[PDB]
Amino acid sequence: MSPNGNLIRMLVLFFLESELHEHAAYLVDSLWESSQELLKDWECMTELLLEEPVEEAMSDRQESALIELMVCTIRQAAEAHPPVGRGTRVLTAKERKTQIDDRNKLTEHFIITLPMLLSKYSADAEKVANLLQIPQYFDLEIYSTGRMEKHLDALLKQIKFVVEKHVESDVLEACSKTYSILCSEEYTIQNRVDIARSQLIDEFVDRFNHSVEDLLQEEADDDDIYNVLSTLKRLTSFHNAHDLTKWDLFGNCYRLLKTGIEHGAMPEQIVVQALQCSHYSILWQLVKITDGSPSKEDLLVLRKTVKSFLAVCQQCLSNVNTPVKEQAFMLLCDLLMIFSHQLMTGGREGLQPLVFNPDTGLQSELLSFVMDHVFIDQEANKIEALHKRRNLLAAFSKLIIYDIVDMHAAADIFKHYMKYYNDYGDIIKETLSKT
Ligand SMILES: CCNc1ccc(C)nn1
Repeated sequence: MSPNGNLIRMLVLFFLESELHEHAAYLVDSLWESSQELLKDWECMTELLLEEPVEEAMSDRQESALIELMVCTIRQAAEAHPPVGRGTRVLTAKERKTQIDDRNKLTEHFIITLPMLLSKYSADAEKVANLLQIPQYFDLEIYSTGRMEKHLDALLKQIKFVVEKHVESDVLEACSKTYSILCSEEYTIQNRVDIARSQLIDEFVDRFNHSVEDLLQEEADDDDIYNVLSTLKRLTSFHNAHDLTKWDLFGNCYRLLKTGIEHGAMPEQIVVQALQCSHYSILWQLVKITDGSPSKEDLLVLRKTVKSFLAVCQQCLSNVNTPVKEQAFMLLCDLLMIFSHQLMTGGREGLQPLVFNPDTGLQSELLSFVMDHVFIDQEANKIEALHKRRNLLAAFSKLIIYDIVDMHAAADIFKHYMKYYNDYGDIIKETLSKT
């Protein structure tokens, strides 16, 4: 009760104070043979997190660590295997028996307790996003079984708060994922979640729409700009895993982008999101068209939409802010690959009118960006920034393989930049091989 609360308080301390375990997931996994009993005392943990002290309280760091540790114990119990990175699969009867029993325990528990955790920590983005990893492990059918409808409502109340309080992409994307989870994994609860969601959305589309109108008609306020971005972010995060086509978001994003080119002064993060949102509208419009049995005009209305958006992305290469360019670029290398001739794979030759081949002028800018923004001259930010430029290239590389840009102009740029490996490589190799 408090004997395990002593052991768990000091386990959080051994994690933080010693750099002997860098990743919580690996620490948990290592103790899991010898200390399963302790690590699945979820009541003990939620207690520590929710109670008020007698003496000695928990510090904001140790609170965070406990939550991260907790989530890893929840995962290891649900999945019944070591975390990704320590893997190697077949269970014994008693192991399989334990898996079910644990899954039941944490579900019943966290259904009750996760809304309370979210409530208490509703403004701590790292913490909130870490807690919202939990419902993916739920035995979701228990929302009927325990007559537990009361706490499904409660989680949904708290998710609605979180999305209303926050703009960080980790938190929002955590909320969206959690909705998808709660939706199409049980009919019993589906209709209930569907409503809280499409209300959540409605309240944000109306807010965004008024903000979009506010911004464009106005000289524009720091608020008019806050309002557009803040709402758009929420909707874009969600638009990835949720089909928001019924609200014509593409139209207003398209205006926002058009204003940013025309008059040249749209704030960078509005432009980036406006793009990403538009792209997700386009993917989802496509998906309904593949799976449906679409007409001549259906295709042609999507075509006009796609060509207007490829145009915007191209023009957005010329935006001063390099984040915009990379987004613009990313979407070009996605879309030119998506609406390539591979769109007539799998007996889908109805889709010919949706195919696009990029023009010379465009291809020359898709080459330009690589010389300008993959291949560049000069802590933690740079190992990260590199993997992105890697991705930008790998995304461009796909276009080159299937001859969607000029493969020869590309490899000429690869020549120009690999020069010193081809002029002095052997020499640098054998030198380094004797030291
Ligand atoms: C037209 C409404 N927008 C405004 C005005 C003034 C301030 C400070 N903020 N926002």
